Amino acid sequence: SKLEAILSQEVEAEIQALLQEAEAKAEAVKREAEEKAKALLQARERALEAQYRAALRRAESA
Amino acid sequence: EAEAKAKALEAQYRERERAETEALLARYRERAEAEAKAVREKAMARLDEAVALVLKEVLP
Repeated sequence: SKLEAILSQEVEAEIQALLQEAEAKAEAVKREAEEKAKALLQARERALEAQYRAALRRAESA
Repeated sequence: EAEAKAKALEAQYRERERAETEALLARYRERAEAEAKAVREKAMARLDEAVALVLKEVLP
């Protein structure tokens, strides 16, 4: 039947829209997780090198 | 992987800190002993100019 095929089309269209929305969501999720992890790694070179340099400052002064 | 690279860079730069700190401080110790010995050994031959001066200026 026509509406046999049309309800099959509706199920396929809702599944395809569902998975496209899920693709956009998963891409934004891996984007935000990678941005947070790289903000971590960018902050850690500051948080470690500043400690190392201040240690050499006070060691040289001592 | 974030915790592993954090811990690895921590152990790496604390090894670096420890080794370069002790290598700096022992060298400053060596140069300090050398400077103290050098000023004492320069002053020893320089001495006996002083004792006559102070004993001349205290006494009338």
